[PDB]
Amino acid sequence: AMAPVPVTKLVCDGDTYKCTAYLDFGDGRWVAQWDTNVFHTG
Amino acid sequence: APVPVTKLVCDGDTYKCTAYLDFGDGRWVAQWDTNVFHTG
Amino acid sequence: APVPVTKLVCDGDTYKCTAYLDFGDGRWVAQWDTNVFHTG
Ligand SMILES: CC(=O)N[C@@H]1[C@@H](O)[C@H](O[C@@H]2O[C@H](CO)[C@@H](O[C@@H]3O[C@H](CO[C@H]4O[C@H](CO)[C@@H](O)[C@H](O)[C@@H]4O[C@@H]4O[C@H](CO)[C@@H](O)[C@H](O)[C@H]4NC(C)=O)[C@@H](O)[C@H](O)[C@@H]3O)[C@H](O)[C@H]2NC(C)=O)[C@@H](CO[C@@H]2O[C@@H](C)[C@@H](O)[C@@H](O)[C@@H]2O)O[C@H]1N=[N+]=[N-]
Ligand SMILES: CCCCCC(=O)CC(=O)O
Repeated sequence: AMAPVPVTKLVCDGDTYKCTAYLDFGDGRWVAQWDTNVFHTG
Repeated sequence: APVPVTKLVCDGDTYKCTAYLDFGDGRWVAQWDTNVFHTG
Repeated sequence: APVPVTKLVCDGDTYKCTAYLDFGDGRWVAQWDTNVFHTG
């Protein structure tokens, strides 16, 4: 299965509550993006 | 309980990300639904 | 606003992944629900 492609770089955003995974595919501008919780620990 | 992710992949046909875990035989994964799209 | 990840872990007891973020005092995380399982 060649469909799953590596993630080049993972970032997350506490304003939008999303993480964005840049993908090793095509022109470089495809991303995976999902909803996340974000909070300060301790 | 939390274990390191050794590798992360995402799939634009199934719309999932799969994280390979550093645990046991090396064949455990975490997997979640994701959006996938082209930016710009 | 998107910041880098310094460590990525997942947990098969709590069914979450956690990404420690490079921001502020260093204690901020992103955390989301995931499936976890052994393949094979
Ligand atoms: C002999 C031995 O030590 N064996 C080890 C195993 O015990 C261990 O497996 C984990 O074991 C614990 C019990 O000790 C399990 O915890 C229980 O889980 C049940 C079921 O949980 C599901 O359903 C409940 C209620 O409906 C939900 O709240 C849960 O989230 C979960 O449901 C899942 O939720 C996700 C996220 O939303 C969904 O994607 C998913 O589809 C959904 N699944 C289903 C079927 O609905 C719960 O009722 C009990 O109260 C209790 O919490 C735990 O489930 C089980 N984990 C797994 C992944 O099977 C394994 C794995 O070890 C763990 O994961 C590793 C990656 C690592 O992080 C390790 O540190 C963790 O402890 O290891 C065995 N030994 N080995 N190898
Ligand atoms: C922690 C590794 C367990 C590996 C699972 C096996 O199938 C046994 C081996 O070949 O060693």
